[PDB]
Amino acid sequence: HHKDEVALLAAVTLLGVLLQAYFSLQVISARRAFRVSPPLTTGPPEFERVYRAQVNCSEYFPLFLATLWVAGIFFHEGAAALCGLVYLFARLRYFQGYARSAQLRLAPLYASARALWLLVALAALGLLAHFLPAALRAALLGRLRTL
Amino acid sequence: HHKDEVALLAAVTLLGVLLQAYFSLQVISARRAFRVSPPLTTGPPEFERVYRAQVNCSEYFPLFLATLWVAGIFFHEGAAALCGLVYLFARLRYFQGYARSAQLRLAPLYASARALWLLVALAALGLLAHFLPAALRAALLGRLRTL
Amino acid sequence: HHKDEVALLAAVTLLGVLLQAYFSLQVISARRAFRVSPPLTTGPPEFERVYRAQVNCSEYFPLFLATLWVAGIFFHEGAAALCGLVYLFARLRYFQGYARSAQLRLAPLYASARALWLLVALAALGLLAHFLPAALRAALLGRLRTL
Ligand SMILES: CCCCCCSC[C@H](NC(=O)CC[C@H]([NH3+])C(=O)O)C(=O)NCC(=O)O
Ligand SMILES: CCCCCCSC[C@H](NC(=O)CC[C@H]([NH3+])C(=O)O)C(=O)NCC(=O)O
Ligand SMILES: CCCCCCSC[C@H](NC(=O)CC[C@H]([NH3+])C(=O)O)C(=O)NCC(=O)O
Ligand SMILES: CCCCCC/C=C/CCCCCCCC(=O)O
Ligand SMILES: CCCCCC/C=C/CCCCCCCC(=O)O
Ligand SMILES: CCCCCC/C=C/CCCCCCCC(=O)O
Ligand code: NI
Repeated sequence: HHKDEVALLAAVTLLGVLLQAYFSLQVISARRAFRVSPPLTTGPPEFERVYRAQVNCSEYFPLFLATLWVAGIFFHEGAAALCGLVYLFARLRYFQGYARSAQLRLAPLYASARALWLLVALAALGLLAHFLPAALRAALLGRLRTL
Repeated sequence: HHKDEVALLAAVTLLGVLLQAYFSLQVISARRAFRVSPPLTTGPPEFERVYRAQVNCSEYFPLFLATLWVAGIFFHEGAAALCGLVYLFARLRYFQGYARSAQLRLAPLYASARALWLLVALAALGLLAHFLPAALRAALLGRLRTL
Repeated sequence: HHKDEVALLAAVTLLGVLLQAYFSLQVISARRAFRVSPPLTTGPPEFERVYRAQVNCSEYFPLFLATLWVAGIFFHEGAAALCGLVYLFARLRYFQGYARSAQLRLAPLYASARALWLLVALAALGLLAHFLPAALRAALLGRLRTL
């Protein structure tokens, strides 16, 4: 089985799902507190901030998953998982901040982006490591060629 | 190949994609019926309900995929696929209900959430089964130690 | 390792992540240019068009990933990757068009949908190829039976 090579990625993934669920329930709770009934996603500022925090997190969640898995498979499982943990924690802080004030969402936002780009960089390096040698070899061989 | 261990997950996944596509085309059709042109996502209640049904389904679709795959790999492929089928059916009913009335979206919504949490629980149990024995052993060994 | 069987899918995936990130930064830039501060996602038409382009791309991005991977695993890795590249290029053109005018988003939109349905069709054929023979055999055997 290849379960062993991906269990941490799977665990972080599940943690991310749980965190998103948490955000969703928080939005339903703001819908009750500030009396906003579906459909319609406009209301008091505090509701709009909670709603909006949830929407942004939802929009970024697939980016996180894709890169987490690519980085974890092509670069290193543990590093990718760590960045994922930091990312998710950063996102929890983003949601809480935004819920209190637009400005307080900002620090954890930046933290979440650094973690996410790190995941990207690891994904990119891992892919580069996979493709670049064969390509260079093929290029040298074609030059060779001469002969 | 590991295709055999994941083909049902892949089939349910594809079914989910198809269902989302269906939702999208239904939104374009409500855009024509109630005369709402892009951008701008406000209009009559019925349009806002169709739009909103589609948006919620879209937001939950990655949660579904992640857990489906984790549950299917770490717990049991068939069970995970079944829950996925129920989930997707529940989501189809959610979209149809919401399209008719906000209140009629509610029963299939609850059905979709139960299926989704079941997927989560299976994912969680499977991950627990993978990590917990090695951890307990390591802990016992460290205690041993004495000696 | 099975890295070799999926590296192109992973590369296209990473490219898609990068493209989404690009869209996000473009939205932040329209937020500055046309003075729209979070929360609140209403403003001048040009902002609403950029915002909306980003939202639609985000909503379709998981559909793309799912089908890309299924098609790439069950049908053919290279074909799936190609369709993915075309899709993503089409999406870049969609975002740029929409940013200039609602009508100019339309041609690349259609291009993106054709590529996406092609991915779907490849996913479907690959799954059909996997499941249909065993099913037919089982059915013939049950007929046999007689005897
Ligand atoms: C992993 C298990 C998931 C747990 C599901 C609990 S239900 C919560 C879910 N809440 C949300 O999506 C919040 C955001 C949503 N965009 C909204 O505006 O209501 C919902 O169905 N909201 C809208 C609705 O009531 O239809
Ligand atoms: C799996 C194959 C997918 C089939 C694609 C068909 S195109 C439909 C697609 N429709 C939607 O996304 C509906 C919801 C969207 N949020 C909206 O408000 O228009 C679209 O491009 N909508 C907005 C637009 O016209 O740009
Ligand atoms: C792969 C690496 C990703 C790079 C991240 C850069 S930050 C950009 C990000 N921008 C967006 O999401 C744009 C769309 C968003 N829906 C919005 O309305 O602001 C954001 O956090 N927007 C809202 C906010 O400022 O909180
Ligand atoms: C859409 C999100 C991305 C999904 C990608 C996951 C696909 C994984 C398939 C290959 C895994 C093979 C085992 C790992 C090999 C290794 O660690 O080198
Ligand atoms: C982002 C969504 C999650 C993607 C996860 C899929 C990754 C799968 C890689 C490993 C698969 C190896 C074969 C299955 C082994 C088994 O059934 O025990
Ligand atoms: C949610 C997005 C879909 C994730 C699916 C990826 C799962 C891949 C697991 C199996 C991969 C095994 C190696 C490939 C085998 C082959 O090419 O035939
Ligand atoms: Ni293998």
